[PDB]
Amino acid sequence: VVYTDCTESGQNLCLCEGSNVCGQGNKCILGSDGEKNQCVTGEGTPKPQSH
Repeated sequence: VVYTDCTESGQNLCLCEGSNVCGQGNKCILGSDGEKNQCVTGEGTPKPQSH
């Protein structure tokens, strides 16, 4: 499937490290401070179809 980037931090199932999806049980922190998209383990909300 083709996925899209994350719009908020603490979301999963979205592109984060490039075309690599932030897999389930991991969530993407959108940088808040010139930082880049960072997918880390934990848990997060699934990105809804359009915000």
